[PDB]
Amino acid sequence: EDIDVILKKSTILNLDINNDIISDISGFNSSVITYPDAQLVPGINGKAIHLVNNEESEVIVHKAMDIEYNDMFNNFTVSFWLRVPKVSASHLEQYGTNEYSIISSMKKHSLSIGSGWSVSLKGNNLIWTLKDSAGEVRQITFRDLPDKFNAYLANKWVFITITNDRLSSANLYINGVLMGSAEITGLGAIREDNNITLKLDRCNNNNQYVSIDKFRIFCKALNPKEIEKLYTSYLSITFLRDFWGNPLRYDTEYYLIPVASSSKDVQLKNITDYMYLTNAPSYTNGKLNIYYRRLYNGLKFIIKRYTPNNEIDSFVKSGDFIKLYVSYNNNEHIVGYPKDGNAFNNLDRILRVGYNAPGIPLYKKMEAVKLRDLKTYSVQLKLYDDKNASLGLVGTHNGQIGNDPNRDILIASNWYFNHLKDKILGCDWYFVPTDEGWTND
Ligand SMILES: OC[C@H]1O[C@@H](O)[C@H](O)[C@@H](O)[C@H]1O
Repeated sequence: EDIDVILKKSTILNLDINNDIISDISGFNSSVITYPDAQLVPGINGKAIHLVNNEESEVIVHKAMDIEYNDMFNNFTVSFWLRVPKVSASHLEQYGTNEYSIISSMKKHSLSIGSGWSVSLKGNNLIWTLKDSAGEVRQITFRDLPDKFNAYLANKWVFITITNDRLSSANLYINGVLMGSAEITGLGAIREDNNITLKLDRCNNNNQYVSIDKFRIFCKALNPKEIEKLYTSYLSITFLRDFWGNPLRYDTEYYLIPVASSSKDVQLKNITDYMYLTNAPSYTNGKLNIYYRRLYNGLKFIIKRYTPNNEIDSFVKSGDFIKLYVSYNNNEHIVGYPKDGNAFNNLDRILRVGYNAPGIPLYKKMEAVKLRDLKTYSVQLKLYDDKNASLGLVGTHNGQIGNDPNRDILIASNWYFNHLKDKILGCDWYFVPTDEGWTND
């Protein structure tokens, strides 16, 4: 069959946000109740749900009769995009042994004691737990990667999927890749609450928050192929993304980091001069087992709309023509390539910032595109001259200018169009904005 048909046909619950309202679009009409303090924020493909730590911040799903008892004995899969802020080193020391649910089908203020399932967080652990009638429990404890730049519970949108085969195991997938599992034989009936609660439950950190989107339940244990297509079905390729996975926007500051050399920052030699790579400083914590390259150092860039022509959108679409500026000291300096400007061997054109030589054409029309690496939150940039001929993709070239030190210098080159299939490529960029979910320790 199709992966599309069985994904759709096994869907039993599907939360979608339309017209700023949250409802189940599965076909089963489970009623959804949004409390006053459940917030809506930018998501993966539309808006997403945002929960803070108070009793008014919650979204409840009252299961339709027809799907009431679907996970009592049968196989099921839960899927959703998740965004959790990077945990501070102090919060790992304070609340690191504090386990709190964020999504659950279990009861608590009656006397039941939670037969059912739950998605919970505990420091830098993602935990799936299933509990049956007898109080027997099975758990998957996923321990996140220690390098926070590449971790899954460190402020980027990530796609979670947990399948449960009652005859074998429960499997936890992150961005389509199997990352944890537990044998679930020995469990009896799951006799859970009639409501599925999205809420922070028993979290001691008053400032904790999480974002969730596309919460979906399937009536089967999905296989790896189905999971992969499902994951990729949300990655709409028209709207560019920032480093966190949210929509890239015009008129906002972004730090640039080259995807192929993620430990480097971008730096300016000078006004009217060139840009080059530098090593980012990093944070390490042996005791808590966490480390990362620090963010927010090095140049800030702004993307401006190159023309209006009708509808003005605040999001940048692939193919949009733009003007790129370096945002320095409250001033903004255009990035471009002067007519016969310095280049490496008549072909890697050296980019210049705020160049203004009298009488010399300065080419600065760029096109923001998504030409490769779909799952990665990165962007490519193409420069044009005034005959609308391609001057190349923005990348870096190793070399020296005058008597300066050898450096990886920012350039525009048509040479990258011959290598778009490579696994790793020098013309891919991450656009990083400052965010409350990531503060350096
Ligand atoms: O804002 C909407 C966008 O429309 C595109 O046509 C244009 O190339 C962009 O620069 C921007 O204006």
